[PDB]
Amino acid sequence: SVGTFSLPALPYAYDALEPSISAQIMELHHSKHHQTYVTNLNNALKTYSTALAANDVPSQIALQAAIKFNGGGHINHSFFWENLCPASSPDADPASAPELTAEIAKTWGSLDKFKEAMGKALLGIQGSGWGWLVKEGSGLRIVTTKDQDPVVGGEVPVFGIDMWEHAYYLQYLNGKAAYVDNIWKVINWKTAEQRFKGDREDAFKILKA
Amino acid sequence: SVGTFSLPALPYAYDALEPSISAQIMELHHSKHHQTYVTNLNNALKTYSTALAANDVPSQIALQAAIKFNGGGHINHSFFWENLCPASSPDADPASAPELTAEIAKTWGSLDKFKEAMGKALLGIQGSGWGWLVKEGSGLRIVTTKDQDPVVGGEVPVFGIDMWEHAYYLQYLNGKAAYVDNIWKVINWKTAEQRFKGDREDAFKILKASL
Amino acid sequence: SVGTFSLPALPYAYDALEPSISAQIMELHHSKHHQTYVTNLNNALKTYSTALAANDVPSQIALQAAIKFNGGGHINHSFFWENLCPASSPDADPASAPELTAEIAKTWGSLDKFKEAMGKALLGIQGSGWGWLVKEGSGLRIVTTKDQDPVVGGEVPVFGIDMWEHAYYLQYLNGKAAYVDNIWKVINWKTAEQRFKGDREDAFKILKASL
Amino acid sequence: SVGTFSLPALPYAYDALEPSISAQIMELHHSKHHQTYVTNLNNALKTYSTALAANDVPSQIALQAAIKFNGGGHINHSFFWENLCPASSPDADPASAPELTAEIAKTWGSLDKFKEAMGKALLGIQGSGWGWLVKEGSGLRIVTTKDQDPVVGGEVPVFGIDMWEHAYYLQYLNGKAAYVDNIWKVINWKTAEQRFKGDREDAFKILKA
Ligand SMILES: [Mn+2]
Ligand SMILES: [Mn+2]
Ligand SMILES: [Mn+2]
Ligand SMILES: [Mn+2]
Repeated sequence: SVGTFSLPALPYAYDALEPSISAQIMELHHSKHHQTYVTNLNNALKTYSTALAANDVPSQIALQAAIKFNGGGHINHSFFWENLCPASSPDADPASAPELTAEIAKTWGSLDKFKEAMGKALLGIQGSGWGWLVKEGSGLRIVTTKDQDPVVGGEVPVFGIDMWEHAYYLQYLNGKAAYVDNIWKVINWKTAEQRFKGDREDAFKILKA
Repeated sequence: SVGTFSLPALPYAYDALEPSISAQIMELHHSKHHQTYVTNLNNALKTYSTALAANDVPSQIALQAAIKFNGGGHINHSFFWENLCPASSPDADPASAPELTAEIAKTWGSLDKFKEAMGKALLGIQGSGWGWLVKEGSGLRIVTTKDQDPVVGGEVPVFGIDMWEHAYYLQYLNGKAAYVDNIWKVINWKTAEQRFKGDREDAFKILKASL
Repeated sequence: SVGTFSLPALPYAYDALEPSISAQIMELHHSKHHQTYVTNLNNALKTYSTALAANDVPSQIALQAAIKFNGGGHINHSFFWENLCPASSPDADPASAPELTAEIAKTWGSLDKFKEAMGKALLGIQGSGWGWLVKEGSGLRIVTTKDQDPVVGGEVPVFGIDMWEHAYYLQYLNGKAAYVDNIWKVINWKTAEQRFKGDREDAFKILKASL
Repeated sequence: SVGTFSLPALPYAYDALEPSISAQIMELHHSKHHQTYVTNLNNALKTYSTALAANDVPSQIALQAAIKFNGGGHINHSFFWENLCPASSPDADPASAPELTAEIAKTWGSLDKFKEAMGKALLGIQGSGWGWLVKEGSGLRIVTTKDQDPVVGGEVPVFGIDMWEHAYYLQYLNGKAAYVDNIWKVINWKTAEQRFKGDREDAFKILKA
């Protein structure tokens, strides 16, 4: 059936990411923002089914913005919750991703240099957007996307970090740098390791729900 | 069924727009460039029907560029043939559009002042694109689009001018100014007048000929 | 000398716009966000003076993003403080703009119909951006810009509304609709009336206070 | 002095690239299109000097489009002529670039696979633009730019291919695929080898003229 998406539950409690991410932000980010992206996606898919059947290409093009923005929001946030875990969990330990860290160290020199290069790209985003570590054929790359544009060009997304203001403003105010340093404590490196070992279809299996 | 578009024939012979536009360019623009947009549009639409049925959102988004580029190219060129006619034809006479030219004169002062602003936007396009005169809830307006992006935002397209290099290069070389000055001779004001009094759905009836 | 901008003070106290906009947001928006745009603008302008003197075209192009983002942020926010006033002030009364409201009513039918179209564009902005009412050679128009892109294309900006999340999130959370409905109470119609009768150079005199 | 650029002469004759590129196209591409980019660049730089002195930021932003478009056109075309040579020259032999081809073969598998991946990106450009082989920190990448956007983000440009319609239409008509296959005969691999061995400042030394 067309447009039958639903909001998946979190793999953890709303306060499980504290003190890195407050329980209020996790509640608003998931139950409000992410829910809205899922809802408007279903409506857009149902409206597109009408235009596609009638061969109304002007209406299909006019609907592309709503599908890209809302579909990407559901895609990016579905990835986001999976690659986040409480700091106490062993998944937050970079040692749980031995093959990923080896390629990371070969590319940027070390894990600390990659976190510096990753952090630099996140703080350099002008406006709303995301920062991603992706997998291209042979090596790795740091890429940024604006608003809710997803990584659907062929690359294998390893993990992403939301730099939208709704993700940190209630706790860090304008201090986005403090939000980046603290989010490294809640990065699920086990999820990042698995996605790095699978192909594109494997990473996009989180979309089942 | 989905993606069943075909190339519509021109309203005239390939040499009817000479000396403004050569017969070689008109044939290549129509039989080659426009045909490719029609063909690849059908392919993109058929692949999307699979993705929409399977609820494959990653595949649907990745196809948007192919649909917008090919669908817009088919739309813009389908408009293009309709709003062009030979200079000798009475449809190329601006007197065939009394309500449009009056509204133009109320907006820019006169038709020649409108031709000055329109030509400036066409020559100011950086790269591939189009120039259009549309009708909004405010009046008339000159808008430009990049590559093959169509005017599907709600405005009613009155007439457009293709500024792609494949539309003039074989005859005017890099002299796009000479291509703009001469294309004023073959502007179908009858089509522009008809579109100016109708709505979006009326103007977009030319797309049905492509089935 | 080049890059000598400073943050201009607000025309009121930080709590003068309550209850529409909280005092905490106004202080952060002004003393933190706007200050960063002013500071980083100066840095970008000083680096460009070196590149322009040395005729370093690669370095000049690479700096355009920093100049547009920081310069536009300083421009938009400088406009923002001027066209906002407390709801109790007589400047927030639409009767202080008889020529603007008459032109608005001729365009959208009434002021309330204009408020409906303006609010729709603000809530329809995907990501960070602004909404503006400008004055062209046609009349008035509602335009939106992304991130901190300013309205420097020729139009005369009448008034704008900041739709960045840092402008309302600490008080209205994700409820941007409530932020738009309440901001209508603090719109300085006196500033909008003054800008509506002047030209681009008159409206852009507020930037001189930043020296 | 501000805006004192001039059109550099070609390293070869107008018919030296035949039969790959006709003498008419080389004459129009260089003496007309490229000359226009240089001329409008100088004017834009002189107008910007006025705005920069008066601290007219709105005028500086409004001039960014003319500087990016015209400055990039002079930059891209200055690179283009240098990495082009007659087919008979030994510089058109890929064996004149042993270190570049070794990295090419390590990335895409072989030279023929890179030419296929490069050719695919060139024909996939929607509208006017360029295709480039660039050098990023450790490895190589195929990137495309629209219109006259230059590669000024930090990467080291190795060589580029113009996919603008003014570069091939007078000879290959709409057959851009035939234009891509034939341009491989006139690729100056010696120029590509040197740029790959130097840094960013070395590649942008061609701008001296
Ligand atoms: Mn988010
Ligand atoms: Mn065309
Ligand atoms: Mn703001
Ligand atoms: Mn070129």
